[PDB]
Amino acid sequence: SGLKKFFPYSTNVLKGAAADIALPSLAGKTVFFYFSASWCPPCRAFTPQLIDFYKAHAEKKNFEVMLISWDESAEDFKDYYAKMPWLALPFEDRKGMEFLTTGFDVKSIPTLVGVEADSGNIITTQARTMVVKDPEAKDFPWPNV
Repeated sequence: SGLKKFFPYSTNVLKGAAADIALPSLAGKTVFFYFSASWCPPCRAFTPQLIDFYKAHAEKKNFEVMLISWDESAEDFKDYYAKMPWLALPFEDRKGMEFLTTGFDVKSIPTLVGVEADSGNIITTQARTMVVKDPEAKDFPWPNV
């Protein structure tokens, strides 16, 4: 399978400032979709915790993080994504955001969902607590069950 079926309306995703990447580039990794917005307090407090985790272990643990934004505007998205070091579904792809939001039944943010890029399978919807609870990534990527 793969990551393709998560993105019905996007081909490339952002990798910072203004570039865009292909899904095959995530081959062999775990990919976290990170549902977040700058208007949400706990999101503003968790983002820095997840950046800390990503710096400590993204390379060793072989994973990538993709921002799936619930921000209210193109400008909010930019300012918030600006601070993050990983990927993002492009803000224009609002319907894409809705497809994963309903797909994983995310009802509140922040939420971080772990998926295997090569099979496309889901690891867990509860990585938000795990980044905090297992900062040393001893049980990463925390198969849900």
